[PDB]
Amino acid sequence: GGKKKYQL
Amino acid sequence: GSHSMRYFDTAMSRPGRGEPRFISVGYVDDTQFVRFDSDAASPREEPRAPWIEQEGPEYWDRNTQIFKTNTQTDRESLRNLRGYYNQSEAGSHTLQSMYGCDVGPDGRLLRGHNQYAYDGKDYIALNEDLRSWTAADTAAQITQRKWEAARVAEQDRAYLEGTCVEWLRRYLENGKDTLERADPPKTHVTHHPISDHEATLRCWALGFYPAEITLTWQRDGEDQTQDTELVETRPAGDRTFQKWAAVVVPSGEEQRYTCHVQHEGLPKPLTLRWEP
Amino acid sequence: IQRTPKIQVYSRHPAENGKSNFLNCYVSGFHPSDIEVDLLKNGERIEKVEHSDLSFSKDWSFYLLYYTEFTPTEKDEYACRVNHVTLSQPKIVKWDRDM
Repeated sequence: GGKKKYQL
Repeated sequence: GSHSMRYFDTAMSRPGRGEPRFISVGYVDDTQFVRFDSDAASPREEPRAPWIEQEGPEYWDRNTQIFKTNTQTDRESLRNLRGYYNQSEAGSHTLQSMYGCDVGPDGRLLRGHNQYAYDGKDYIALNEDLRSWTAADTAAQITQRKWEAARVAEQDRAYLEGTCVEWLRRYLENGKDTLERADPPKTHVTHHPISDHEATLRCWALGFYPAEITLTWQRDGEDQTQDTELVETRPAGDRTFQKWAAVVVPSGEEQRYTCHVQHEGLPKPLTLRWEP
Repeated sequence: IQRTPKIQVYSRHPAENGKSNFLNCYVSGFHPSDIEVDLLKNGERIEKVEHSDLSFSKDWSFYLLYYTEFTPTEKDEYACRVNHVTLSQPKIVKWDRDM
């Protein structure tokens, strides 16, 4: 299951 | 420990040729099980291993959405990164990320991972505590300050300790016939005369899974690390791997050399020698 | 930074003249990801050439496996032609049955 990524 | 789940994301800008391409591939150990490519005619999360196909419609939908949203997030990240480095809008750049967990044989979290690299250089990483960050430079410190402020580590930690470990455990169960099976290497030693004076002894390991392996040559029981030529472990195309290690030996001295093979699919490590 | 591709041309199963097999060209250790690889049969590009989904190693360098079905013979010469930004002209590695 994928992870929600956050803006760098 | 014995298993790991990992996602390998690559976002690459291409000014003048559209929006940055984003691709994410998911792995359980050395078995790819999914891929998402923003360049696919219809980008969606797609099975790359038989055991994930059985997962329902809502699984694919949820992950497809996670990946489309990550495509956008990584596009905005590349914009921000260009600014952090005072780079022009003309160049091409790459933002990569690897995230996932490692679990022990009992399936308990050994450790979590969430790191990024910009243009091939490490940029920022979630520390093993799953609570703090290590930024590689002043641009990464900006990302760190933003992440600290938004309490991002807490989100990644919750994902790494919960969701990731749980999916990994489910995947391992659904694909136990292959994922839980280590295939030992088929080994042999070949001999190729170089001249009247020397010959190469190449020790082969074929058809093994997982990729992890150690091949070493010893002359008289002494490791020949500096004199051994080692090729990078390579994929055969059938899930298995191959690797060889070679040593140039004086003619007539081949028997003083032994090849040692360690692989998890082997109960006891092997020792082989050229057998004429 | 830029890293040049390491290239390995080999077959899936040990080569046996006349027996169907798979010609593989594995490129790895490179950066950035753009790369062009051609599997060649006697200098000519093979058309039915598939490849793995782009991924990378622990050190961030990319790797790709290009492959095609092929039936080795003693007369046919096979090779991999690779072009990447770190290379002036394409690099050609000939398949060595013992490599």
